[PDB]
Amino acid sequence: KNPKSDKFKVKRFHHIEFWCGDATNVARRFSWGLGMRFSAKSDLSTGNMVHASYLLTSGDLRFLFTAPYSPSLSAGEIKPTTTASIPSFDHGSCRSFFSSHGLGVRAVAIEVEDAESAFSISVANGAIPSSPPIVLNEAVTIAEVKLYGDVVLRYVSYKAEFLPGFERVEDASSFPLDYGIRRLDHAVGNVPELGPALTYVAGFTGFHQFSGLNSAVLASNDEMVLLPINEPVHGTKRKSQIQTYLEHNEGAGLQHLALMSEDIFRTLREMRKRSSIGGFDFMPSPPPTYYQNLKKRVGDVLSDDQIKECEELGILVDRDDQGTLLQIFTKPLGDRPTIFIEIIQRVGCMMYQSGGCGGFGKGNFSELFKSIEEYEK
Amino acid sequence: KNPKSDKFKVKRFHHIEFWCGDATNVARRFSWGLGMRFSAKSDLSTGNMVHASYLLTSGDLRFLFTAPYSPSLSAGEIKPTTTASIPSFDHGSCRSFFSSHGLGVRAVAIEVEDAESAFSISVANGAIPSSPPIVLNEAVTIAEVKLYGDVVLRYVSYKAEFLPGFERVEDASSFPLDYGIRRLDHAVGNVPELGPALTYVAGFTGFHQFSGLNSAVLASNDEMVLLPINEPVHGTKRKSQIQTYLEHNEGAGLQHLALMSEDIFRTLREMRKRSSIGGFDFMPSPPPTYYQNLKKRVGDVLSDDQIKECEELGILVDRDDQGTLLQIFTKPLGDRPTIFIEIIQRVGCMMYQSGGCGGFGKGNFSELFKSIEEYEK
Ligand SMILES: CC(C)=CCN1C(=O)CSc2ccc(C(=O)C3=C(O)CCCC3=O)cc21
Ligand SMILES: CC(C)=CCN1C(=O)CSc2ccc(C(=O)C3=C(O)CCCC3=O)cc21
Ligand SMILES: [Co+2]
Ligand SMILES: [Co+2]
Repeated sequence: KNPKSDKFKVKRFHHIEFWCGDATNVARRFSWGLGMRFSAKSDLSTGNMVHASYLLTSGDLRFLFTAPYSPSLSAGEIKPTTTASIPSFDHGSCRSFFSSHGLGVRAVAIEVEDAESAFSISVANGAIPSSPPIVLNEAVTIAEVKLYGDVVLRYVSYKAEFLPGFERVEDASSFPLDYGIRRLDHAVGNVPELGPALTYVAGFTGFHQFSGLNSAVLASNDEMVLLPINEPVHGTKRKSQIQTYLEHNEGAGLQHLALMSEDIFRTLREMRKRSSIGGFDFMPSPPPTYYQNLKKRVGDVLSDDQIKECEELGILVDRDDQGTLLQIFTKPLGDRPTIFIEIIQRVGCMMYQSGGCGGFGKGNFSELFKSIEEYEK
Repeated sequence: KNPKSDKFKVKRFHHIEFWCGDATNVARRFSWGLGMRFSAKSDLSTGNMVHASYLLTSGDLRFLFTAPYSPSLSAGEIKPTTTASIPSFDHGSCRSFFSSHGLGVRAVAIEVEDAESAFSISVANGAIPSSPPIVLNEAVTIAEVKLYGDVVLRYVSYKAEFLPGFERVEDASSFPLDYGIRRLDHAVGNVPELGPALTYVAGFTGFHQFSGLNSAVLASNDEMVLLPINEPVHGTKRKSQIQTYLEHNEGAGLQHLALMSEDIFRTLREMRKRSSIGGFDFMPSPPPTYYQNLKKRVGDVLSDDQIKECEELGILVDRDDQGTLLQIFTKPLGDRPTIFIEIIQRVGCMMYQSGGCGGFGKGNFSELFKSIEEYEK
């Protein structure tokens, strides 16, 4: 049952904004390691005395990296006169956020028909306001509400590139890197209690519901905005990875971004080539027993040679009644064992492909326990 | 005149420690962009609950990158029980430092015969103490005094790899990157007033003295520890780049690290190939007039083909009475227009090569003004 109960018209994931200590170095690392392109900037060179913000792009995926300058550069300004390109920015909030959680996602940003209506409707249905609707250069409206922890859901709407006050970087400083990543598939939040977190977000949005954790997934009408949310399952054998997150993150926050790749084989080859020269490390591979068993589960979908490629790259494979999902997980993206990244590609549900085709991999919890189980042998 | 008036036995530059928001991402960026090797770590995986520290190595050059974890991980510890591998570390100091100056150098570290004697003698000659002498695992003594701003001069001495509590990373996570950089040549500080800064550092060390600034250089007995210090020259046409530093840095701090390369041509080729894919940008090239004139200044030293290579890479060339210096400068290393890096190679003063052979490039201020001067033409 898809009740399509959204309370305002949501379109797509628009961007993810990281709050940094130093935006430059995270942006350069992420660019090289994910093959994302340096496409826009707002900083000193464009007259922003408040924050440094650098946008990376791959396909439809937009990663924004932001850090505060010294307040002494903008102590004279007031909000009416600000040189900030992003009006919700605040030195104190950014410094507090970062020193509390370390590097991670401040904003999950979705495009909507009308940011102002979306904010108003959201607040009227219980959303905590974070930044009111502000209109940028008669062209873009942006507003923010609290999602979970210090992560805000940012609404973005356009009259008719990224934001006013941002510049395009010309092709010379912009190396056309591309490892095949094309859009944001879903963003996952870790929370102390699932129940209330769900009730809060589905309450103001209208989104419907799509070892060591329970998890539910909230989705927009066409199910292209997918927001899973985890809670820890306490008391079990191995410590819950969700609780580990909450302890190292200092509370709730975004756990991982799933990035869709048009060719997860090329993406993972390119990313793995670069792991140890500035890129991202991947999580430990599953035992070969997992790939032996892959023929039984997915034989009618991937050839032996394709499945062979999966085991070279450590790619995981799940499937449900509608479709089949390929996935792999990076090790943490920075100092703390908190936020990480998933690479996914989905096979099926063709009509365009329906969002979430094949699920999110919960079968792979089971397939991995049993995987080692025989591997031990 | 070299009075060799050091007050304690100094050996070599030992390492440079960056204080980060996120040590991982700076360390990965610096590794790829400078071709430095991931050689040691102290962090959660080695039982440090206090800070994350990652050591990069190229030749004798050691870059250390450190960031604080959440205090909630070590709130139970006290200094006697600390899991920190670096005893001078302090969450509050690191967070304060970084939120004040942004990414930059916390510690210029030199090896000495006896860190404790060096600290004691230094304090008795006016040094401000920052961290007392602490002995690590009956093997290493480390102590810190204030150098300028929030930059400390760290003394390091060994009974007989980097530090106790650090692990070597095994060759698999350690890609043997190498672009030819071999040791730290000098570290330069920007200060509001040169006079008092000089008097303070030469006072406690015994080091002797070797447009828009005045600058003097302090040096150890064998002149292998070189510590230049700049002050702004106010009132001139173009704004002083030193004052710009002080305003964006929130006061005094380290301006640049000069890294000696055994083959500055290979280094700069490798670095430039990577500028726009995660590496470092370089400062604007000088006009060809500069390279036309190079034959007149340095014709008896570099061939036409070698000089040709210089103009491909934007390498600058200076020389004094003793030797000849090749140099180039990176754009800032992070968000703020503060700290940058110089690549140098020195020709001459062979006896081993004497430190500082050929100077530091002050002639190149003159050669560049006159360079454009005709270039404009
Ligand atoms: C990297 C770490 C520490 C854990 C991640 N992880 C694995 O390591 C191997 S199995 C695995 C299977 C699925 C997922 C996943 O993406 C998902 C959730 O689990 C909740 C529902 C929504 C959702 O998106 C993550 C997995
Ligand atoms: C990148 C920026 C903004 C300025 C740097 N710079 C140039 O840009 C071109 S000329 C130039 C020549 C020499 C030096 C230098 O290294 C030096 C000092 O100046 C003081 C004495 C000690 C010392 O080490 C730096 C230069
Ligand atoms: Co997922
Ligand atoms: Co220099």
